[PDB]
Amino acid sequence: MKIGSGEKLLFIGDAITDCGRARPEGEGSFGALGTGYVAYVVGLLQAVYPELGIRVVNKGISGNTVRDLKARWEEDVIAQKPDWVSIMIGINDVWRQYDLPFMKEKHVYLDEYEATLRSLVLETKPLVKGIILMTPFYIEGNEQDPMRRTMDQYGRVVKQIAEETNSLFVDTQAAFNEVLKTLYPAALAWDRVHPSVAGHMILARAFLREIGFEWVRSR
Amino acid sequence: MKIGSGEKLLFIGDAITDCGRARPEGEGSFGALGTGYVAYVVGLLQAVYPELGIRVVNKGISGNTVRDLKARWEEDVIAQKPDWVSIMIGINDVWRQYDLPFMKEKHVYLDEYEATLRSLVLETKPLVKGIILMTPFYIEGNEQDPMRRTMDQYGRVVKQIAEETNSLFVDTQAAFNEVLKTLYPAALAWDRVHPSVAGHMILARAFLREIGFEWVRSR
Amino acid sequence: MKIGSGEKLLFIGDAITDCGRARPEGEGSFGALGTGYVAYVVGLLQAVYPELGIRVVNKGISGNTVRDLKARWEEDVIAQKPDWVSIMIGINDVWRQYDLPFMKEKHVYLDEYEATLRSLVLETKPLVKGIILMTPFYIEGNEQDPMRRTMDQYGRVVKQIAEETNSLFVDTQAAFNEVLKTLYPAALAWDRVHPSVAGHMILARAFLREIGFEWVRSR
Amino acid sequence: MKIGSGEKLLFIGDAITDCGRARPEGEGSFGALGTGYVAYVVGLLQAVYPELGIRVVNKGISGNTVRDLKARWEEDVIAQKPDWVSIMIGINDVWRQYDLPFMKEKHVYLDEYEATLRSLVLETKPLVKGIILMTPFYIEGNEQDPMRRTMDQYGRVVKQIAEETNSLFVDTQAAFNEVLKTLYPAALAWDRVHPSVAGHMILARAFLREIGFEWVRSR
Amino acid sequence: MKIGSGEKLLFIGDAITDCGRARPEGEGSFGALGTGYVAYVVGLLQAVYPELGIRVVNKGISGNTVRDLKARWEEDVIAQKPDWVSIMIGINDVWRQYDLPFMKEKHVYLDEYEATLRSLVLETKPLVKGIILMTPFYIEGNEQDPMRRTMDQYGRVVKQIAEETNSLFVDTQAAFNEVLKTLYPAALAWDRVHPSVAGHMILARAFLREIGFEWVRSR
Amino acid sequence: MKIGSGEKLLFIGDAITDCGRARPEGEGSFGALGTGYVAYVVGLLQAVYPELGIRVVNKGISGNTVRDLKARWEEDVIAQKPDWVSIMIGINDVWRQYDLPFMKEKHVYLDEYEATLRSLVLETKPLVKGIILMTPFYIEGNEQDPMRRTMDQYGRVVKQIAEETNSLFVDTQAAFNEVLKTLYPAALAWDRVHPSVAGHMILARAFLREIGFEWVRSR
Amino acid sequence: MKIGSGEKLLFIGDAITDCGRARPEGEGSFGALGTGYVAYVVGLLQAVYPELGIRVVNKGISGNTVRDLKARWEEDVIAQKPDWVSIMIGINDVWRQYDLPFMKEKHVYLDEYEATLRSLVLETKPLVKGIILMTPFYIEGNEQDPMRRTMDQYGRVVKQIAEETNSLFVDTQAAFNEVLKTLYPAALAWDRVHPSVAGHMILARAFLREIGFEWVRSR
Amino acid sequence: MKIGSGEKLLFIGDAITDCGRARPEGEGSFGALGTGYVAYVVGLLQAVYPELGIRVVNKGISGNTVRDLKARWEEDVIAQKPDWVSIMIGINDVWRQYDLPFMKEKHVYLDEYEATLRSLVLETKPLVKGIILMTPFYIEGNEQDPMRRTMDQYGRVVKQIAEETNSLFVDTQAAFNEVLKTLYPAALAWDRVHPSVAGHMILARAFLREIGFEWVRSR
Repeated sequence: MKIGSGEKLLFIGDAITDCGRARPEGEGSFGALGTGYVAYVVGLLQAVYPELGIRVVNKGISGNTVRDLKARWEEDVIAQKPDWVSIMIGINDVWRQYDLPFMKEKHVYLDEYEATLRSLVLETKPLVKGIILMTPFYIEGNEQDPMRRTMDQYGRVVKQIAEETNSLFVDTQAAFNEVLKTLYPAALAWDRVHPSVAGHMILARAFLREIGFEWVRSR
Repeated sequence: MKIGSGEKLLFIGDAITDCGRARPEGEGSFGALGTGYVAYVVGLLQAVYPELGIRVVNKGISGNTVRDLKARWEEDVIAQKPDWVSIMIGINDVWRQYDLPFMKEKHVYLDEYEATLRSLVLETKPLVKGIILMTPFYIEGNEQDPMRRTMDQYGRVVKQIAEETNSLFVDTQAAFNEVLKTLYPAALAWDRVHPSVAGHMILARAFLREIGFEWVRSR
Repeated sequence: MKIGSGEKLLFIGDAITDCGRARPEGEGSFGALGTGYVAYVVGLLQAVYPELGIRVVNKGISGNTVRDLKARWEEDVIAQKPDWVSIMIGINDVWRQYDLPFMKEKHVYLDEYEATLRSLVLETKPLVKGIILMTPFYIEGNEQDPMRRTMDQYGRVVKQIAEETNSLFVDTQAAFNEVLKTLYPAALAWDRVHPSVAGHMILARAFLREIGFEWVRSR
Repeated sequence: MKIGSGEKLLFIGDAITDCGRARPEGEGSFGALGTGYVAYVVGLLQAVYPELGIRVVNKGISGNTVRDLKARWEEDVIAQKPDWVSIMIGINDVWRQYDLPFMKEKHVYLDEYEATLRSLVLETKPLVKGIILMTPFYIEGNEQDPMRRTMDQYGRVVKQIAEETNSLFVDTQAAFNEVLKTLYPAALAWDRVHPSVAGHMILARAFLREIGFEWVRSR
Repeated sequence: MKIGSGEKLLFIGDAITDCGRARPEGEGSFGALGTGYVAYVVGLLQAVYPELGIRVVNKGISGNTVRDLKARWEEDVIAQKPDWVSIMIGINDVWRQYDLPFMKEKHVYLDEYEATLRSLVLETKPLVKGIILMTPFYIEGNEQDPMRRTMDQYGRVVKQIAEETNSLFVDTQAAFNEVLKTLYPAALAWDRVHPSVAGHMILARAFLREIGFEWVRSR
Repeated sequence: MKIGSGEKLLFIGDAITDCGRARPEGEGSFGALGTGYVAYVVGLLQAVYPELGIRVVNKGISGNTVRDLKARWEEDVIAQKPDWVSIMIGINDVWRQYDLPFMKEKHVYLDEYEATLRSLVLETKPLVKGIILMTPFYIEGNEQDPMRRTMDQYGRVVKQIAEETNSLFVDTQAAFNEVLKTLYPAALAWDRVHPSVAGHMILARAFLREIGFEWVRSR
Repeated sequence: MKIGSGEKLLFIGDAITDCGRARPEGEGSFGALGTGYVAYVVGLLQAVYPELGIRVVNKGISGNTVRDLKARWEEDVIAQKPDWVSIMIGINDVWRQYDLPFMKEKHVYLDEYEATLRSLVLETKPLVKGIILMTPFYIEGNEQDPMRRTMDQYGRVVKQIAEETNSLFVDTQAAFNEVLKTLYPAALAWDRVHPSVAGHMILARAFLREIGFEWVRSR
Repeated sequence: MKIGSGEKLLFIGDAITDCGRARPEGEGSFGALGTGYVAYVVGLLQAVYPELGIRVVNKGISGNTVRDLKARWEEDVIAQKPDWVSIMIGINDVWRQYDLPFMKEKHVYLDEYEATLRSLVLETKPLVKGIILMTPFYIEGNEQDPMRRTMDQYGRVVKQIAEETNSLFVDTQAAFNEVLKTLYPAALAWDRVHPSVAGHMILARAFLREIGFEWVRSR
């Protein structure tokens, strides 16, 4: 398991990460982590590795783009002195291009996205033990749907940043795509973004698998 | 203007027609019509044809399939003694097939849909001046998206029923398709079903055009 | 159509413009525009000219007079860098004279009204592409009702300001007067000011007509 | 003071009488009388005639026409065994004709109104010490405003019924008319019906004057 | 009538004056005056002297003693530039001595009361047209009840201040005492302080009588 | 300790006994007993006699007179099969006479009170181990205050009934009288009826003393 | 995977199973399953076996003992025609004995518990494909804590019933015991019963393991 | 009785002391003291020693540790100029070690606890008349439960501080332990910390006994 005892794991992102977490602190065992994948990861780690003694902080904020992450990075990431930082950002960067196509200042285009995410990862890498970069996703099985096509591009940028910088990488899109071989998007998320428990389990499992979680530990 | 002075026009359907209308009666100038296309239709008819004294009733109920309309048809339609009945149904009949693909009792397949809608029209036709059949719609430009493809099947049946019964006919899908040459669905409805004011306006306008509304009357 | 692609159209006024819009921003497609004529205009433009790509901002504030407009003009109009500004102000300027006749400091009399509205239009004209001046209105068909008589005077001032300055002009009063040939005021607005959907449609149509909107575009 | 010691005085009418009174019973010192003219009458009678021990019941119900009063008359009036009954009805009977001019089943025209009110008086007269008939009113100074003109028609019938049946009589319209020589209606009621404290005071005072209240007793 | 046209009458006091008035402004015809004697006075003046054109402001604050009045006097009285100031203070000054007998810093004893009320009246007298001093009261008919005995003492101080300074004077206690010849306190106020509508009418009438109000104006 | 192990002790009365208890059942450790003297009694019995396993039920209902207790006696008392019944009633029977002196149907005069309370005791006596009769009370030190004077009349009857029936007896008025040598009523209850925690403690203690509670047991 | 395609899996129990599920039906993807282990099970089954089309129903009801399950068994279980039934009951049967040790009618002792649970299994066995019996649990590591000791007694009976009836079997207490080697109970449940997300995950995982879930399928 | 007339007694602590007290002041007879042991102490003192005239202030704050006490000590204790200070702190200092074992900065370990509590007592002792030190507690009868074992250690430190400094001392733990010979913890507190009325009575009695309260004063 990549995460070790006594370490502090900090998740950051948009609504998908927030899921109603306690503001500002985002920390503790009885609801402060919100009700989605971040809480499920913490739950599963505690259920299967109770002894690892990890602290987990949820700094997700509904509505955020990577520009919003940059503006709060000092106080919400650096100042928390985490050991591990998990980032999942891009959904809003992209979605605003499609749901508010004429409010361009709300858009974070690929240049701004790459440059900003790159800069946050580079600044954070030497200060922590590790970084996990999760791709954004869109719950949509047609690669040529325009927003899915853009989201896949943004995930390609996350993947190069995680390779230019050496971070762990979780392709959340590939995790949905597998389920989408069976289910129409609406079965998981009417709006193709905010999913049911099942979607948050897909995310939580995609994360855990990347960090070497075992469902039943061997022995 | 197909609708004559003093006549009663009754809308029925699902949430798109409902839009928070007052239950049970669904009738009045100050909010009982709900906040969507029905209200818009009435508003425009009053703004442009105030002298017509048209009474409008909204019997939409969110969640309904055509099976649900049949169950309340005597009480909600027949007993109201309308002069004109406008039906818009099918969205849920189809949506359940894709969001709850394993709760089949929620689904109304196209055979049942068609016979049931025909039964509503055939019962009602001799009691009214006219019937307006509005197709269901899905705000999705790709004809091959599985739910759009199914929706079009149901809209084709509506069109056939209208032709066969000599009802008026509004192709709501065609109205959306035009706008979807420019806008990505999310700019109109995150969930591809429940739309912005703009979407309700697309509907209202499509209805008004079919009943011979003039934006600036020659009369 | 007077408004062109990529332009930003900013509406300002009192409750009739506000209609519950989102504060402070007043901008976006899913409710931030409020529930009255401003949202209806945006809806109709999107339904019939989806490609025009216009941004619309609602800066209406319930209770305002033109004195209140002046106090927030810098931040709420100039600083938004709009291309088009639509103003509809005067109802409260006048109504306070009649509903609180002894609280004179609440009144904005014709001198203050002309001088202030004039100054806002003159300052704004060189900074934008265009200005739309809408008259205030009172839903009352008797010209000699004292408040209607005063409101018509205030509309005459708006009309000269729009001619001294060259702005588009919408006579909202004349739009109501036509409907009031049929309907008693209470059918549209118990209080002769805050109307039903139908009244907001009268306003929205009066606006659209002035800016050259076509219900069905020719071709 | 027409009302004698130990007697029960029952008010009935629409919202003007109701004013949020406690349902069903409408009786008590600490709020059950509602917050308008009925409460004011009781307050003044207690402040100036505390020894009279007058019991007061408020059976107003907002929305009612005289057709609605007849429907509840046995239960709300007759069964209460009052000594004095005060009726104020007609505002809605008339208002619906102007705000919902095409929902005719809401309207009570003057013929029906008159016979129905006569029926209430004639049934009740032999069971009580007295009846007070208060005219309806419309807070509007122009006699030729269509709704004021209709209202006056109904008030004239009330006055005739009072004369014919030997009931006491309060002309509420005449009380407002006096004040309307100074105030524009809006200063008393935006909607010309539901008034400020001042309007409720105009009513209370008009009632009290008719039952022989003295502001400073010679007794 | 002591109050004249165009004058501004400002009431100040504790809960008995506040009665839920709008904060901070305390001014206007549709609820800002609260629901007790101050609103009733304004209502009766408007009903019987609509032409006097008086402005009325309610600056009452629940919980206040005269020490609290002094701390806000500049902003809430002087800065409002009233023509007439009505003060009714003392209830809490006294009640705290009895309901929280051991929290002495909450008490305003007779020395502090006389000195402070005196100083406010002396400072205000040359800046306004007139001052009305209303005694505090306790709804309790036994002169030897300790709190009633203290309250009567505090009223004696108000009466000398109104004579040392020449102000109008309203003995609210004597107005209650008359009613208390018939009614037990609980019929007017369970807690002997916060009364029913009837109590607020006793107060409103005691005020009006002092300022020369006529119920029916002669002529 | 008169109450034995495993026994059921049932309290009945008005609001003083009720204090927000859970309806209908009024039984449990975590809030169903309400927040006054009953809860305090149970708390102390558990703190000092935990081994007794006493079940306590609270059947107080705010507003009740002894006429109301008789109406629910079979269901609320007899059917519960208690071992001990504690009654406290009379406050309202008397209070209505003074706060609603002209709604006589709310009043229970002393003759009716006495016979009705005797009937409750006489029916219940053979079914239980014991009965505790608590006097009503009025927090008012002057014996000649009309309501205190009446209350004492009713308490004297309670005491006589207890003597005659061999019931236990708690003089709540005597307990208050002692405290009222120091405190003015308002320091315990603004309304002279519903008291602070201290007043509920005065009651609880008076009850406990009568059933032989020891604050520090010799056992 | 013991559960087959198209099958219906029904959970029953107390609050641990309930977790705010939708009443009465307890069925759907978007919240009706509640927010605990049942929801987690469904989420994981959908994330990993989306093609199975398993229908899940949640019939938990907070507060229930096995006596309560028997009372609703025909309606909540039998009439639902499930393929698999999972039962988790006993926590309350035991807890009442310790939190309300003197309200015995709340307690279900082990003899009654065992026969009643056997009756549920024996009735249901011939109607379903399978039964899963989950033990009750108490989050408390000391086997000699009186409530843990009782709980283990009931879990031993569950295990015996499962053996005897050939049901599947989940020892929830053993799953907690493992985690309790590291965590003090409070880190999972202040009250030792209702757990954090982590505790619900411990349960979900224990259930999934017993039905042959694979975290990463070889299929 | 150790507390004397006219003295101010200030209680400080965590939720057990707070119990919903009014913030910031925490002072007065009608609810500001919260609903637990502090209010019960004040009630019993008033019931049995009404003449002592003591003022009581509740400065408890839910969640506090002794580190939190130190941070607010100046404003909430010293600045209130109390005569007597009662402290009960330690529950959270300890509980966080067990319920959030990995959030170490939330823990107040024995060194910090002793040093801080010591310093607050030493600084406060010369400024007041007396100090009461109450041990923290855990409602758990097994001395070897790890949290109970730690809590007893923290109580030993309180006891030495009260002996190093000469303060009164209340062993709240010993008071619970006596009841816990009969009752399982859950009968008093599901979570072993926040108890029922009975638990607050155990605390209130343990306090009162230490300050020499007599249930029935001799004489």
